Amino acid sequence: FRRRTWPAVCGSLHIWKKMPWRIDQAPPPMPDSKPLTRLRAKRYEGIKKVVMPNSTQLQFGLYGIRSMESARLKDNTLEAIRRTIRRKIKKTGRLWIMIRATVPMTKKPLGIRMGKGKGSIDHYVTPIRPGQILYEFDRISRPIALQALRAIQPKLPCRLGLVEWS
Amino acid sequence: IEEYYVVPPACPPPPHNPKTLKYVPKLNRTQIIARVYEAKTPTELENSALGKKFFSEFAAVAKLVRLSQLRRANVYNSRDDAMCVSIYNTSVRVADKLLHLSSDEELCGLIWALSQLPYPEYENLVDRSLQILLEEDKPLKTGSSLAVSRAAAGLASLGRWDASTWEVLVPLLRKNVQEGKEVELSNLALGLYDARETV
Amino acid sequence: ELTAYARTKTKKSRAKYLREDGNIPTVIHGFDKATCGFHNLNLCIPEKEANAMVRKYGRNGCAARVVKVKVVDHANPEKVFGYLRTRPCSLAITATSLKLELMHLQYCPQDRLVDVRVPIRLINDDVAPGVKKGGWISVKQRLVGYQCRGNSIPPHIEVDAKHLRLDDKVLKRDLPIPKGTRLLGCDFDAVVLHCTTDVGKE
Amino acid sequence: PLKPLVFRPLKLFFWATNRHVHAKVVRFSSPFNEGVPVVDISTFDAFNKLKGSAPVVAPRSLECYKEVAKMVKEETARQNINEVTLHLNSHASDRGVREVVRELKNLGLLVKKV
Amino acid sequence: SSLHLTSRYHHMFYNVLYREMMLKAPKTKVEQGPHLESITLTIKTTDTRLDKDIVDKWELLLFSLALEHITGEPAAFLPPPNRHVANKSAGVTVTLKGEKMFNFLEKLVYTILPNQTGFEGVPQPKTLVPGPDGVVKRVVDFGVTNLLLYPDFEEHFGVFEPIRSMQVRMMIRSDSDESCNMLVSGLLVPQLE
RNA sequence: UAAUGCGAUAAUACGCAUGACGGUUCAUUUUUGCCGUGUGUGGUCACGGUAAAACUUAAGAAUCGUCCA
Repeated sequence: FRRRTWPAVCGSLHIWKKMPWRIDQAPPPMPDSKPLTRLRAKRYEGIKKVVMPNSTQLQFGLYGIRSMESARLKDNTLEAIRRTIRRKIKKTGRLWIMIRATVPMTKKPLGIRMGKGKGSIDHYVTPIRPGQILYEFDRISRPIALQALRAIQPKLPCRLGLVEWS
Repeated sequence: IEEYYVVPPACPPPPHNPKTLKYVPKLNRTQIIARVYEAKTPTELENSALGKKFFSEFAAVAKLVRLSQLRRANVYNSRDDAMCVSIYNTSVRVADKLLHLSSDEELCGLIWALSQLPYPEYENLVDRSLQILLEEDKPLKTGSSLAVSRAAAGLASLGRWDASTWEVLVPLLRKNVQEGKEVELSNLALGLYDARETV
Repeated sequence: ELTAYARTKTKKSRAKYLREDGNIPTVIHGFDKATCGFHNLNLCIPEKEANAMVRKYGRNGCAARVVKVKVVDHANPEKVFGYLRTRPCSLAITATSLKLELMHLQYCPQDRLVDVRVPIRLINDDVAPGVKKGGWISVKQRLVGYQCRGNSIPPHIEVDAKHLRLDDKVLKRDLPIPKGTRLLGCDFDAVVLHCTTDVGKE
Repeated sequence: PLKPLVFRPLKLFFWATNRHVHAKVVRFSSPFNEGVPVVDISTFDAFNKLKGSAPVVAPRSLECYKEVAKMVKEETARQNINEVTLHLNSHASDRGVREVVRELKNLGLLVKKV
Repeated sequence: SSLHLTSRYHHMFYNVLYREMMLKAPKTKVEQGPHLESITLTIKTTDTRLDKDIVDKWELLLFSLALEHITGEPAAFLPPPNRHVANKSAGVTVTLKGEKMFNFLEKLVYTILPNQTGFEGVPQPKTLVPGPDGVVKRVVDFGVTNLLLYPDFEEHFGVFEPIRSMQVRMMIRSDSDESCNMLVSGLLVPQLE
């Protein structure tokens, strides 16, 4: 079912059709190094629950870690995870980071009533979609990959799994 | 404020990398000639030999000879007539560039083909062919009576009536008639020349 | 050898019932409709056999293998419709659970030309001057495209790195080209292997 | 600022190629049905005609452009056609086409753009 | 008619030079070879006694007249740097093609360049960014620092006294920089290398 | 649509020329996922859509390269 009238089926002005981001199935692109924005966003932009395509695989490494659930992770959480992974694996390990916190979030101080406009930026987050691959590793063995997985699982609110290239 | 450009380097194919895994056998001159003659439509004749490797002097002569046979034996529509015109225009121009490489038989066939075809003659293709064969030694050493018969018939149709050339051909044509080789063409040429002498 | 069962013409929404029973939908492409009756053939393969093949070869490795498919009646296992020679093409797998959803296969006689992405393998990587010094061999392209005949499909490409030092790069020009196959594309001079010490500056 | 389309029963069309200029007159009963071509004259016909009598350089010449216009005028006059509407497109701005149109107007045929 | 209406270089390029380049550098197609497209002559304020980036057009009339004498075709004022400035320009320019281009090259090489003190060779070509048509073109740039060597500025010496220098650019279409050098050598223009 | 197309004097009388190989750009609804509406203890439900987004194997067409296996 599609909610449109007969005149719309024939003379719609929506010539250039784009699928909304909330339900688009295209995989997200690789993170870049652009500076963080100072423009407030809406809360929906930090959440996305649609699953990943049924063709996702590893792109660069031999091992990786994926998320079995959707979640919204802050910048602080990623930094702690990054240090834990670096310390656990080795100095001589190849690491790819496929996620980055880029969506600003606002907050108001204590003692302020409702209204009088939106608040100011406080921190940044990133949405995570089910089945998405978060980290990839190379120049390591499978047992080392499992140790990295167990190290970070207590530090995240979502269930994690191991992915291997074959 | 003027940017500059760097041309990307060329990509040479690596050695020992086959260009194709399909079976494309090599073709010699004899096979190409057989393929050209075994044509039934102008389209097949046009595609019988294309490219600078196969569309050589011998192929151009074969196309003109076969085109004359098809033109006489069949009636064609507008589209096929355009195909025939294209065949003639390309074959003659190739001949005008590689004429010096032609053999005695090819030149004899070329004169016969040009006489039969109704399109305008190219610059001096007939005259150039005559000059190369005017030494009087090639016609005498022409073992195959077919080449001599074609040359004699072609000139008679074109009405050259060269005194020296005909005098040489007369004894050769009579010998061919006695030997029973190329009787139809030899008789036709002799009859036409005899009619010219009477007139 | 894989066992497949015939199916009825049904909608997309009826596929989840086959998986619940324990079978994975499969499609075999590359037939002539004039002489066979269909351009494509729809079947279902037991999940137990499908998982064994993937584990034995791999999600991408199995695409360079030839398999035999036997079509039988689901109600009567002793009724054999026929036999087919095919090669896997692609696999549809859930991202959250890593379970098979759909298998694409190609009808591959012994006298047909097919495009195969062959994996690259290394030999004698431990014995290498670069590894001894402290470097490592980095693979930039796990799979490389080839045009192969049905009777000769390379299971993998064996690249020897026993005599590679630091900063040594192996390009497509240097890859072996077995008999009956040729390299595809024109983007030669592309890095496939690189012996280096960089770890991404992480 | 595209103008609305106006239906006309008789229209004049030109097709300019590398070698020749073609002119056609087509009659229509409705936009949804194919037309019927009533005149079909190109510089190829003019070249074959003039070359026999008066030598011309090539089909795309001023002599042939005037000859094509004259032949078009005769056919329309015989069929009792005196007014046509020209279909404007990229080929309509070709120099050869413009010469033909000018000759037609002088001969007596009324050609309208709108 | 006792007038100069022919072109010596034009005959040389097509009837003499072209075949030689084909033998030296075989190519599949006939048209695939070095070709000289155009020559552009420019005079800017930095090449004149006037010391200002933007000057009025009436001050550049003399230089425009000078180019007309040298080339035989009228020159045009350069476009204004911005819409705000309308009546002020920044130099003059003229472009030549065909027979006129060849005649200018012949006179320059045979008479003027040999009499220029510090001349050794023209610089190497530079490759420009391909346009929408995707054709690669190379440009060779050099300047003439003594414009009073032409025999035409002697009729009115006082009028043409301020004429000092000019810049020249040549556009060439070829498959490689080596082909550009071969064409330049055929034109009898030594290249500095 | 060979009364075609392209061209480096580019104009069109002249030059290349419709085949063959190679590389690019465009069917059991290919069948899976996914989305929408209805109903729902939050899914052992129904129908439709994707010419909006991911995903298969071809065959053909348009340029381009090429003495041709």
